[PDB]
Amino acid sequence: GKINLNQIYTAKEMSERIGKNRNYLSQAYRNNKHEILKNFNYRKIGGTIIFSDNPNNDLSQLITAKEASQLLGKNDEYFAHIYKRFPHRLEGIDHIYTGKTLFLTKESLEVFKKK
DNA sequence: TAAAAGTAAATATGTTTAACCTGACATTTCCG
DNA sequence: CGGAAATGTCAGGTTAAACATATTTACTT
Repeated sequence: GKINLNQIYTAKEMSERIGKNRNYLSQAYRNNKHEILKNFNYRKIGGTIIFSDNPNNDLSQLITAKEASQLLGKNDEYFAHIYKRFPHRLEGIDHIYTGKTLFLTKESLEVFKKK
């Protein structure tokens, strides 16, 4: 449905946000630790596990920049290049850089197509 | 004048892996 | 045509996650 990019974190970020070690939620994810995981919305997208405290955030709306580039017929680094070199071209295009992975949303890819 | 020792699970640490962005540059497309 | 903007190549570097192993906690005997 909808997603608030101000409320999403990597596993490492959310781990330190809840006061645990950098690898806490990754270990919980890998070892199926439901007692920990059940408190969060999470989903591994590309090489990043996205976490949110807000259960109303539909993380399946996130698409990696490489996936978005391919959906437009472009080279794999298409959106990474716009983000890094021509960021005015992303104004009004929801996106979030999380460190290993740059993300757009399904909705903001549609807005970009129209542009 | 309880403590020590054992323990399995939880949590943390160090090291490596794979994602995929970065960065310099090349080439193609747009539009006067 | 011609310059500018858009989009492409690819090695390599930086990152979060994975992995392997150790330490700490919580608890019992």
